[PDB]
Amino acid sequence: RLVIYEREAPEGTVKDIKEQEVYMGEIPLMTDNGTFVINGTERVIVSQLHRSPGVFFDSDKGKTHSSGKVLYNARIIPYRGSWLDFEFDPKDNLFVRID
Amino acid sequence: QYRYTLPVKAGEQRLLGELTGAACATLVAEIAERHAGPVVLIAPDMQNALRLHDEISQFTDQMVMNLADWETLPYDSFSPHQDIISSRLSTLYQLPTMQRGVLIVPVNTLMQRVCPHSFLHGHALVMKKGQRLSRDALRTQLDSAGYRHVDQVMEHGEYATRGALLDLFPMGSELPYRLDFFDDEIDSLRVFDVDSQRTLEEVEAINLLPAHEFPTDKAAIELFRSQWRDTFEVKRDPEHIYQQVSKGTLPAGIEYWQPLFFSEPLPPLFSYFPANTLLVNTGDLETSAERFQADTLARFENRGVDPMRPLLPPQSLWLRVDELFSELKNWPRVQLKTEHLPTKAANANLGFQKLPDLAVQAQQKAPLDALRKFLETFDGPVVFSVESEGRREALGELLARIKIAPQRIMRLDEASDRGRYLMIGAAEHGFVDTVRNLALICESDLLGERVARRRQDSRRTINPDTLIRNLAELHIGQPVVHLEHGVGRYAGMTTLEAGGITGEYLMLTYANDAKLYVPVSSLHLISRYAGGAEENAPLHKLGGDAWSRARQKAAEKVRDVAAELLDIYAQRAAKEGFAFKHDREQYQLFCDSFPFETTPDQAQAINAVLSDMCQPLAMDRLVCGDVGFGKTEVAMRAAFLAVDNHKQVAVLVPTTLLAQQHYDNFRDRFANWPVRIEMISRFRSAKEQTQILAEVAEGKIDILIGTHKLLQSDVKFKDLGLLIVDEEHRFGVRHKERIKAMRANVDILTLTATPIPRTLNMAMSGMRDLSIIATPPARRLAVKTFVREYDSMVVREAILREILRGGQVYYLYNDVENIQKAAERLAELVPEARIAIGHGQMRERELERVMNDFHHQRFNVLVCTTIIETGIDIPTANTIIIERADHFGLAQLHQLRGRVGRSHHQAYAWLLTPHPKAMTTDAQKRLEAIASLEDLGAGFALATHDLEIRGAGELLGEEQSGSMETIGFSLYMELLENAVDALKAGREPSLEDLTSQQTEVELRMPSLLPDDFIPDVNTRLSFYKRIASAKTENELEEIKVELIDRFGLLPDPARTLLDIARLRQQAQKLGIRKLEGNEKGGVIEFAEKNHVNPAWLIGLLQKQPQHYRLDGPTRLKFIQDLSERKTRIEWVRQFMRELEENAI
DNA sequence: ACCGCTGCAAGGAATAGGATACTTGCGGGCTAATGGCGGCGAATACCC
Ligand SMILES: Nc1ncnc2c1ncn2[C@@H]1O[C@H](COP(=O)(O)OP(=O)(O)O)[C@@H](O)[C@H]1O
Repeated sequence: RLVIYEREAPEGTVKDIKEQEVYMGEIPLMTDNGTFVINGTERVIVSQLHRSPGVFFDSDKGKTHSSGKVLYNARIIPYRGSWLDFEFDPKDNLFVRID
Repeated sequence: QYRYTLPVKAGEQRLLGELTGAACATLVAEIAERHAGPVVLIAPDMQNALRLHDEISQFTDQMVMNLADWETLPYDSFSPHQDIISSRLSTLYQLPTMQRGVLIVPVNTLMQRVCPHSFLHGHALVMKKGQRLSRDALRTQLDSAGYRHVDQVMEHGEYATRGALLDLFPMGSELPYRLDFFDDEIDSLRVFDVDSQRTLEEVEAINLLPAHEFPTDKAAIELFRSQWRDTFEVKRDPEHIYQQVSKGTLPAGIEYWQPLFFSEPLPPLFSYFPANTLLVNTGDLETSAERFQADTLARFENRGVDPMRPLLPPQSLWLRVDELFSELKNWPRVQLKTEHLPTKAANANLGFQKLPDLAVQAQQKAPLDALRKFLETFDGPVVFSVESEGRREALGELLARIKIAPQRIMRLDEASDRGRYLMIGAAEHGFVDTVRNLALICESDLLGERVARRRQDSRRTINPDTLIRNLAELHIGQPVVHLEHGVGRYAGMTTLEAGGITGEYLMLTYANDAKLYVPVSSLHLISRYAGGAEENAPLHKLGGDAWSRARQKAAEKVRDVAAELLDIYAQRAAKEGFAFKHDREQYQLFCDSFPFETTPDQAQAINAVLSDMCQPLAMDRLVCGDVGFGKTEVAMRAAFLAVDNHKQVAVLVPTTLLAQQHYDNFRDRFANWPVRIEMISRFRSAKEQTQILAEVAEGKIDILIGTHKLLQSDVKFKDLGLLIVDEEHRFGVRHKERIKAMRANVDILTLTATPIPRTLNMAMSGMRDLSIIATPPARRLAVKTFVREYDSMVVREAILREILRGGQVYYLYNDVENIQKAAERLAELVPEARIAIGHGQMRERELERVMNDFHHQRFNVLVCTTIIETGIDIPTANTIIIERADHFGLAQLHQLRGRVGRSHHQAYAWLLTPHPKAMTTDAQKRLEAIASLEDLGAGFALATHDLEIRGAGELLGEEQSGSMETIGFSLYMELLENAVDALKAGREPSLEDLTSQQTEVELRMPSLLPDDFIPDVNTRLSFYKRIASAKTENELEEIKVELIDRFGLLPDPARTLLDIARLRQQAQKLGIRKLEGNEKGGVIEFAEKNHVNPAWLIGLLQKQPQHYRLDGPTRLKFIQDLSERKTRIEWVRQFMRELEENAI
């Protein structure tokens, strides 16, 4: 449904509005069992398990800089967008990196 | 007596008013002519300044200058182009003492501060012979500069002063100069030796201008570094400005780090004003200074970031506004403004009433009614103020229509009580000075309406009873007309949301059940049906978008090219070209007419032209080079050599405009020799065409210029000896060789800017000559060029950088359907630009209006298609913005880069790109090529980039660009020479005249011999020879059966060919000379001595007027639905069979 | 009274508009990576 604002009137008014059944895309249909028939072959999408978006605190357990020093770090992981990381210098700093 | 006294006081203001357009210029001309002292006009903006810069010289005679402003933006990243700086300081050198003269500076400059005068009066020297100055004065000025008295000067920092003669050895040059002061005046400028003390050169004015406005040496560098370490902080970076200048080299915007290069406070240029100077004002300062300062600050904290190149606060690089208005109380000041102040002292309003409505139009029967009714009732003198000389004649016959006589005067004071005069100048607007009843009328005071026309809106006048008078009791299912779209079936009222506004609407169903919901408010667009067919009403489809109608399926190859190209090439290589004759002194007297000196490469290009012209061979020379490098005078010297041998030079260009400049160039250069030079285009009338082209056969016109009109199969040169063709990369192949088809051994010279790949490759493969040119005579600019992504603020700052320079912008979009929308899209992006629209599809009068108003600076930015590619003047345009450089041919990319420039001003060129991975790979190769080469002389290698990315086209066909898997060049040469000796084997008539003697038998039907039937082009060629030379049906059939014998069956193109030849036999047998046919019918044109039965032809006409009409005496238009070409052939066959049965 | 001059009818003439067919270019549609370790140069910044 398309809205057209008439130019003569102030900001937000209706000249006219149209509507029609546009067609877009041919989405596959799952069968009654689980199968998506793609090209005469019979594919199945498997459920993916991935690391949940959110915020996690982690530490490489002293494998870096050899002092016995554990380096805590924080991740903010979006479902869609840019990542965000904080971490620790062995000299007891906080360091932010992006992407 | 004058009209008004002047401000002569420390800080008095003089208010002057009642001022309309262009009156202020002659007012300040009066000011300069009445004040013994300087006049500095402060301008509100560059544009008006530059406009006033040619205004004031129109009205008076004093020397008038701008101050060259830095061209850049505040805190920009660009050098101010040292040459401009060299102009800037130079004026600034003489600014402390300049007695008479007018200087126009803008508030952009006047708010800027300048050098502290220590550097200028120390580290620079301009000195002219007419400077009355003494000996010890210049001696102590050299002492104050710090120089040493050595009486045998050899070292920088030395000068001599013995008796009257003074010598100087500067910081700038390696040479000392002898001065020889006499009578408190300078009387020699003698460039004498470092040791031998004798003069090299006698000079009048010595120009030792510093290479910069700022000190540049070492002590300046550590002073600057001291200042930077005091102010900013230095970071370890090999691009940071501190380290960059510490290496001695310079970045672009370095001058905007001004004050660190002195360690003094900087003067506001008021220090450079003379003793009693008179400042005159225009518009106001009290507005423009504010928003300039606001822009200045806003830009400063816009770039008050970025430790890479930090900036000084603007308080050092500029005055503040209050600081200005304080220093503007230090000078006697004049304020001119465009209204009526009432009454006070130091104030006057002078009668400068704006002109009445004087305008022309073709709509009225007598166009000059306002002028013809104004002039007899204007009691005073009348002045006409034409800009151009030739445009003067555009007024000359124009007022001759109202029978009114212009006299050419020079001075505005030359007015009598009542007399009509023309003034050559640079005004833009007129007025009446009612003090003396004087009237000045500009040319632009005639054409006030730049207006379009409206259309449509038919049913809004249909207020009939079918409108239903907004009954609002309409039933569902009523077929209802809605005047923009058509008829639908009304299906009720419905509420819908619309973006925070709920509403009630009338749902209406069109075809393909597309709903349309008009508001209940605007119910008056909605009308009841009128046809009375409520249950038989149609339905419109909404939108009417029938683009789908661009699908597929067009055929080609209606006419072969390859055989004919091979034919003309063989004919050229068979005969011998003309050995021209050269006269030393006669050519030298023509060289004398050239008021310039040839660059050496240009000379040897000219020499290679003549030393190929005078040979038994045929000339075929590419004279490729960049635009503006002096190509035309090469053709001048070529044509003169050609024309004195009486050889009828023919000139070809691919547009009317280039022909128009060429007519001026040819006529003005050939101003002393008995040669008649003319042009032809569509702009010439037919009655002029019918004598020019006829006279070409007679031939007293020796030089003829034109568009494709020459190649219209009617132009008959009596002795063609020279073809010159300009702006090559057009013209296909057929138009290129269609002229050479007339004369096999004609000499061809082809000028170009960037040659097309085909003619580049054929030239580089030894078939045609090549002569490249470089090294332009004037030091032109390589207008910096960029290829960046599309960015709303990047284009904005580009537009701003151009407009606060003062010139104009070519902004090209190249899509006419949306250029109207793109206009406001740019316009609220830059609200202070002035935008007009121009493209090739307007009504062919508003376009010229737009371009002439552009030519008179009435607006700044022009949105356009590639109409500007035709190469117009107006060098004030200095910035190209190609919005979508994705889809544009690289040769005309170079051509559009040639459009800006044409000036000592540094032009700019931004090539907007889309996102790099979105575009075509070929577009990326094009843009990398154009980003690689930004110089002069780079046009040709850019054409080598045009080739080898597209493939140079087929050597024996059309399609100049393309890979195409062509004929190999070695095989090409073999086929060529085989055609050559087979041609000269027994003097075989050229195929082209077999075209001419053949009756016109065109039928819009594919008639040729296809390549699969005969691969060998010589064999197909000689078969063409044998069929068109065959004069009996017996021999036609023998050739046909021989073809069948040689290659199997006979395909349809061959069959159609052979029966058209059969038709040609009886066409030439009867006298049926011109036969055109098509789908719709066609024209049979007979001879004057024809074999037509006249009474029987009238019988045809009176039995079928629908299929026989004599439109002319022998022109028979027959109208037949010739859907099948076989039926077309048999129709014409049986028709001439009827005519030979009635032949007499 | 009768050419002399003017105002209008016409007729042709010229010119805009809107068709057609020809060239250059070139694209658009369309068929035909943020779950890893190690070496090494770069790039340091770092103390001398
Ligand atoms: N040898 C020369 N010395 C000085 N000026 C020249 C010389 N040759 C050309 N010019 C200048 O350059 C311009 C020549 O351009 P022209 O050959 O007419 O066409 P294009 O602009 O395509 O080169 C002229 O305006 C002329 O003033």
